Amino acid sequence: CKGEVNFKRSKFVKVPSNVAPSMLFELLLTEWHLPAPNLVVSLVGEERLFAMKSWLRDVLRKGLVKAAQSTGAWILTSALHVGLARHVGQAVRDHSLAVRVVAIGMASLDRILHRQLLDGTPIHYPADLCPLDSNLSHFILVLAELQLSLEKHISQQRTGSSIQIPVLCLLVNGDPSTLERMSRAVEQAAPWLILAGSGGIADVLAALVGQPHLLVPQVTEKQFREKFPSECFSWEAIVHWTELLQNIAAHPHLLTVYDFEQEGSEDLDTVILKALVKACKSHSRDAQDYLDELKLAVAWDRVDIAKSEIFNGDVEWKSCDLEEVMTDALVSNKPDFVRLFVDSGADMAEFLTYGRLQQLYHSVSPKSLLFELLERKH
Amino acid sequence: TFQVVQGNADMFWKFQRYHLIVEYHGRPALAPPFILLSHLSLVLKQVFRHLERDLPDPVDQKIITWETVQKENFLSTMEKRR
Ligand SMILES: [Ca+2]
Repeated sequence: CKGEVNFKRSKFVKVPSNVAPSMLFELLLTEWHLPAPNLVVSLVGEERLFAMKSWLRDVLRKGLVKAAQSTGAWILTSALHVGLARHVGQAVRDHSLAVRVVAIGMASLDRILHRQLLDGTPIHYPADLCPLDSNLSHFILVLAELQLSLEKHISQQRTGSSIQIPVLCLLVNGDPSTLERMSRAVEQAAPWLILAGSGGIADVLAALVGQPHLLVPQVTEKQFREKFPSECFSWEAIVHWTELLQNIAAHPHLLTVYDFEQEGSEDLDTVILKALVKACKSHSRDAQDYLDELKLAVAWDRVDIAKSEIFNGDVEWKSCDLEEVMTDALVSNKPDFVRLFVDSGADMAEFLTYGRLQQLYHSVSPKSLLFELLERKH
Repeated sequence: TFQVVQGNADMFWKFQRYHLIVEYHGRPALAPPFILLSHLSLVLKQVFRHLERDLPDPVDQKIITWETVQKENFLSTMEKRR
């Protein structure tokens, strides 16, 4: 049941739970004609109680999205709620006003206001239970099972020349319930990035990933008493969450906690790429599996990390498979990478044939002068 | 004086050029002896009845925002150099 709301027409699809994710992703791609994503990051925090500090806003939005505007990605931001969601949404629109970054809003149809009017073709939605935003341009209206299964589907489908799609999760000061949402997520093999100064459950998590005895019989009670003390908790409820934490902390490779206020020198893209490579290390050591992440590095122009982490000597590279990324580095004229690829084992002797050279010459930017010269001569 | 002119009077030359440009822009096509027709025609039209032109709200607003972004980039660059 696809429809559009002409507010600025925004599309929406009503989907019940346990629906085949493949059908959803394919309907998205075809009927909305959205570009293939080179990255997807899923938000996990929305608490309107605590405002966003400076050190958070500046980097998290400006420094991250200004860089991501070069390669584009998807943002699985929760809609129909009040929080940083509308901030990020309008931020993307203001950045585009000046490869694209888009936000997809998914939310349960019950918590929305004026849902009968939408269920019964732009359904007028002027709103003074919580009302819905009119900034986000797309809606997947129903839910945690859907988000988990859709992440499992995206992290698996191969859109490549056969390359994967990287997935990442960004936890920003969430409520205790999200614990469950994260628990099974560790089984789903998707790297988590936890902001240590966020100020929700991210705080207690950042604290309790490293301990002498990671088992938290009552120190978890101590932390939950320390942070957000307005909410009292039953010991019988705790005795379960502590086991949840004891299970989650049993996979250190996936999750990574990071602090931004102490030394913000490392921008967001650096830690994102670092966590992605750290997670992809544990899975396998094949040549092809590293390609997607590697491509992302080329888009960020981060030679030092690609040299330290990828080309450390673990993955044995051959001259056969570096051709695609080599052409991608040539066309984008990043020369610090071409030298690295040549030294890593690639050869210009067998790679460059007259067909490849014609393909390179076809790729001249249409605005440039050589383009017009060759076109006029032809 | 030359050296003074190498800087300041060279700037004046440009200043003089700008003044001349505006002066000739305001002149009509007819020559000194032919002005007797253009001035008369202009006076007749006035008795009977460029730089100044500006855009609309939408169009202009984009320009203003773009300039703002440029200024921000400039300041951030100055800070980085600092
Ligand atoms: Ca990969």
